Amino acid sequence: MSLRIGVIGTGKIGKEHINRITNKLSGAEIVAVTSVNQEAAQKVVEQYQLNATVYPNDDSLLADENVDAVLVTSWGPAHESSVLKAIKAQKYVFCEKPLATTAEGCMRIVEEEIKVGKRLVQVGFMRRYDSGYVQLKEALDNHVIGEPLMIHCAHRNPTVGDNYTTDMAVVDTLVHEIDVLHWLVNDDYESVQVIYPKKSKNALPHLKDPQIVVIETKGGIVINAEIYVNCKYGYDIQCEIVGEDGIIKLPEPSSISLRKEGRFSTDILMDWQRRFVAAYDVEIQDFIDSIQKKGEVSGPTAWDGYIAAVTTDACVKAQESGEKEKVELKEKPEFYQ
Amino acid sequence: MSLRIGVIGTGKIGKEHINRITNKLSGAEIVAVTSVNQEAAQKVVEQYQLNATVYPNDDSLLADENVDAVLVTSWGPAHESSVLKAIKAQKYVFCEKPLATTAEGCMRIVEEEIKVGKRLVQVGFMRRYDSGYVQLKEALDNHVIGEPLMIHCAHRNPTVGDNYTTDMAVVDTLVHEIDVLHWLVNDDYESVQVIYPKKSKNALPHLKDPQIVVIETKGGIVINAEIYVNCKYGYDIQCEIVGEDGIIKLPEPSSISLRKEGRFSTDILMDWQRRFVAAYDVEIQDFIDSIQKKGEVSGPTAWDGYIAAVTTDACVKAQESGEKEKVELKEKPEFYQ
Amino acid sequence: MSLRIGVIGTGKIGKEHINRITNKLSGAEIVAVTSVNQEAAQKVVEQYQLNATVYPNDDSLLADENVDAVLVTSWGPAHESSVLKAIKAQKYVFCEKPLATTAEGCMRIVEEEIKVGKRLVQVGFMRRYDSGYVQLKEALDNHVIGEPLMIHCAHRNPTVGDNYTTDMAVVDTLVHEIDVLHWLVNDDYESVQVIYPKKSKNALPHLKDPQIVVIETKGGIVINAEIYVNCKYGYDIQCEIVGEDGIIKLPEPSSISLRKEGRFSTDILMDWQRRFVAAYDVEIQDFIDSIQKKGEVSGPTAWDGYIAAVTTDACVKAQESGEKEKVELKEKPEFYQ
Amino acid sequence: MSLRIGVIGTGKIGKEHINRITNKLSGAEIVAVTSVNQEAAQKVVEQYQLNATVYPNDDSLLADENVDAVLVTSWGPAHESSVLKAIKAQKYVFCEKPLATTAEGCMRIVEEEIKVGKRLVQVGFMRRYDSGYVQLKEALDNHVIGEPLMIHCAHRNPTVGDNYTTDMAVVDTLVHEIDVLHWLVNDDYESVQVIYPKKSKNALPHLKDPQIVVIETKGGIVINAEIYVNCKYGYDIQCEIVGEDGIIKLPEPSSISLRKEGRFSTDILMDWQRRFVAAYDVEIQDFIDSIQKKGEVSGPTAWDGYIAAVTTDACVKAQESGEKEKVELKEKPEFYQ
Repeated sequence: MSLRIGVIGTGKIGKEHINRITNKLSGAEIVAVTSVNQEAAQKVVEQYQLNATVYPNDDSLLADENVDAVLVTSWGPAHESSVLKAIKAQKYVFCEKPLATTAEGCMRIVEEEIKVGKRLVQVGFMRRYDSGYVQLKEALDNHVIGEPLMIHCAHRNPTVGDNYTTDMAVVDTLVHEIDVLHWLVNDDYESVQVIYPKKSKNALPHLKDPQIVVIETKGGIVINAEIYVNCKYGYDIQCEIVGEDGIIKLPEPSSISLRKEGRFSTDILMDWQRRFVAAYDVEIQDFIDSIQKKGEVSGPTAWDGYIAAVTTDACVKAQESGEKEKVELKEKPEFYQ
Repeated sequence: MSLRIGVIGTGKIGKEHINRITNKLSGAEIVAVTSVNQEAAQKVVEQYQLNATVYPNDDSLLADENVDAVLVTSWGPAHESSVLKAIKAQKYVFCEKPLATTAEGCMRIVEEEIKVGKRLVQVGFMRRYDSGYVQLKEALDNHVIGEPLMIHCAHRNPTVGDNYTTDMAVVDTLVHEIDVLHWLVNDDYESVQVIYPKKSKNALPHLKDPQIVVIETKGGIVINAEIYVNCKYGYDIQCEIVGEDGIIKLPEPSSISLRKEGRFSTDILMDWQRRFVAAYDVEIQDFIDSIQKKGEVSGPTAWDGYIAAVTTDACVKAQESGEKEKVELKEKPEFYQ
Repeated sequence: MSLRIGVIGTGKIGKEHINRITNKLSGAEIVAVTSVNQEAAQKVVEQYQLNATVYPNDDSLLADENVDAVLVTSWGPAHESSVLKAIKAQKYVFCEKPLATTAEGCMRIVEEEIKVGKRLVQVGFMRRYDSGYVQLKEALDNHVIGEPLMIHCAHRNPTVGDNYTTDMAVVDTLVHEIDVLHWLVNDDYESVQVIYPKKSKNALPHLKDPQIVVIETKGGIVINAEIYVNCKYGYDIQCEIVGEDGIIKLPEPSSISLRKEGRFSTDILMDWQRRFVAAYDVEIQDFIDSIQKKGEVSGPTAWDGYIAAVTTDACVKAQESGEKEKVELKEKPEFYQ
Repeated sequence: MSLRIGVIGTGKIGKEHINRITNKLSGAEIVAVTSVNQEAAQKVVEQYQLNATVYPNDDSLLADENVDAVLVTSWGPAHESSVLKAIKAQKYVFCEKPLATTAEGCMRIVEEEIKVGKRLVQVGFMRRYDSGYVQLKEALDNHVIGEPLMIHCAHRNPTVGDNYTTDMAVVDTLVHEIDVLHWLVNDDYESVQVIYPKKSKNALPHLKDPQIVVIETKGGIVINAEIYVNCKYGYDIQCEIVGEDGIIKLPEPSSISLRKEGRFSTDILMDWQRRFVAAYDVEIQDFIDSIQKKGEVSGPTAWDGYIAAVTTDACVKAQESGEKEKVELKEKPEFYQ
């Protein structure tokens, strides 16, 4: 029968997930919601015609014996608390980024999870479920190119609003590269360095954009990540892995080609939300399927959330200092292997 | 609540659909099955853990007041009969190719449907739901290239078994091109001609392969379709539309690129079943969603099935005669516009 | 020492060749010119600072003991006469298209050449010297794709002037495809059929454009050639050869790529003169080098000119008749093998 | 009449140039040669059938009143001396890399040239004449992408012999990137940093390979250059320039495409000598044409040679130190603007 899901936080992202589970995916139902604004949570229940109980807070929601699993989609700084509560209630949890606002916060979650003795926590890094990244991973695991030596990647966005700050380039943007790369090559980060090219005319005065982030893994892989969030031409994710004997590269999103007015061309997406639409569906379906069939979650773990937190911290530190900063990671427990 | 679906025919294709609806898609449930082999239908119910009643035939299944819609996935020549029965029972029907074995059979269905006064019948031509074809259609509807003048397409397959005959190149293979093209350019076929290049070493002696089929629409669009089912290199669908002012082309299925041993390359699929995996999901979801929200089906119609039957007939006739054969189509009723 | 070259016809094409030999290529010098307009020939001698004698006609030029070889670049219908005279004077001749205005004219030249006992005549079909076509030829000769079965090609041009007529699509345009294809696959044409799609808005009322020409070779290769001289988007040569075990395709002319304003694109040439600029240089250098080192010419022969004349004739006949027309070719002499 | 050329150094590179001028290009003749091995110089004169005087040294060659210009193609450390002598003899000089073994050596040449008051010296950096780089330059000059902010490039080679050392990655290899990039974006280098990924299994123990070189220009452009001379898959030059509003990228060398055995592919060159074959021809023709028409040389200057020497020095220093090193360049004289 259905995985009974409770949703913590019914803003934009919560609603997207509620719609996804209710109208797109298989094997789950939203049976409980809670939001800080009780009125909005009730509106979401009518909007999506749910047979769902509205709770005033996450504690009461998690005490519902008929809730099997929860989605944490609230205000970012509020995530860690709900994730901890869900773990103590021994219920599966899918948490949108971030897992916690600090490495210490991530560690707290890690510790409680290791206690429980099974995987409850899945973090919403959806790139691992994208078909392009799955293909790169399969090629690497089959040794198509030999040992990875270097990674060249770019995260580009047409324009950002006035609220977007320099730190957000790593904390909100490069965080996705940070999660997916160590997964692809199975190696931990060791150091980071940030280099600023001349500033783009497309960037607001307070914002350092573009940026280059150079990351070295413990095994000696060197990653050059370009971040340019005011590139104007489109939203563009590029990733090239250079191995000893060959090179693999992420594909462009599928597009018909056009020959017109002296150009041969394909489309470039303009909206970041459209780049990984398929991956959001697959990641939640995997959450549901893995729980139903295996009794624990797969996909990005609480430890992956910890790695992201420590690495983003080091990047923001390197943004400020201009020197090479250490990424200091605890040893990966056997629990997460 | 759920669209309650009955499945007529529980062979490979039926089971794929039962799995799709039960484990992948949203808003429907299999509540009834029937197969010629009663024992196999019961096995399918256990296999997929369905809360479903097993019926000895389609009449009794269609008389189940709690069946809202049916899938017809039985032996091809058996389709027409079930489709007719479902229409008379005023229940929605998704029918796998073919709709009927003859144009006359398709017309019978058309006539009964026009009576009912609403769209009950959806035919399983899944290409219309493929994202590449959706993009081509959107470009055409927005007049990106002006009037379509010519279409160059290819349907290639690595190898076929000894059962595959010359007629099957049009009846089983080109039928997909036949459905999607008139849809893309909104024009009816008028004539066809078949040309045989020298025979491939990869083809069995009884089989004429490759083949070229030249189709002219009533508006004067000329289509050159290459069929080569023993091409050895892969399964490959290519489609290029040449308009007055530009040219649009279907993309390759997404693949990472590789630089290795003196070649820069991407993958070509080997299995025809994998080419349109996404489209099968989307087509059935559309069947469900369109019924639930609109009270009738969208997607390929009984008339589209009729167009396919008449056109394939003319192609097989041209295969035999070697001359240009007329495609004689009745006028498209307002019902299907 | 230098190949001493005389030029017959000092219009645009002659001047291009005179410049090429004088200022670009190695091992030849223009030592004689003749034109119908004596005044223009003298102007060309000053313009290019030649140490060259001006003759009133081709007879006197060919009687110059210090002329080793000639270029025939006069008015098309005037070519055959000069080519014949040069052969009788046993001097090497490079002839711009056409070799003669009729198949009979080509045969006259063929007969006289076979007498001489060595290759004097090279015809200006420059595609054979284009690096893309050289690569296709090398792949075929090395059996990369097995037996050629089908060829899909296109010859597209942005727009043509009011003087361009329906026959010119084959006589002036497809003539290049006609020469290069039988060379690539080493097979003779057997029949042709012309099909007219709906007429482009970009074409003048007197002109049938676009056109499709279907050609079958004696070995059973089927060629679908699209001609569209008012395609507006660019000048575009496309050629795809489908073999038993694989497919090879001519590359796009080299262009940097651009990501800008939501498109990823490369350039398409607009001018037909630029498509094969390199090939003109290579073809004349080969004329010079082959003579100097081998004492006879290589490259397209008088027989290749004959094949073109017979085939273009059959195409124009098929343009008019609408039926499949025979290409009736004499047996290729051992001389041209 | 012909540019009369003397060649200093008749080894492999000299002979290639002698062949090029004698048998490929227009408007020049080799009229003098000198080599350390007098016997080999005489052999080269017979080999290429030159009407050329053999001199025992460069002084006597440069004193030949009938030598207009010289090629310096001797042992690298011997270049500077001949270049200086040629300048004092006020004769045009094409010098193969390097112009001199030190920045000081380059400056000596610069000083003497500024005296003469006109451009005599052209340095053999052939990339500037490659059609791909010409296109990138044209796009930049026309502001297609706005201000350049970042450059991502790679110089890859299949394998190197045991003589190839770590310093040679910058001195023999990246020197080409070093010359072409400041030319493309019209900005001077300011600092460099070298980063070593884990060592490739394909590299000999004494060799650090691959390498990443990060270069910042004075205007704030950041260049990430990957050097990998044991990449095994091919010889590969990649160059992507990221501007404020768009991105331009160097094309792949032209290749037919192949669909075969489940892959769609194009060729990658294996030999570094073939990558820029066209550019060598064009660069020498430009040397000849520019002298004949303009009375001075164009193309890469003695100052460009100086920039290369200073930058390569800083790179080798950064290879050793592991820190960011300053590129200290004198002010570009008006003479070279």
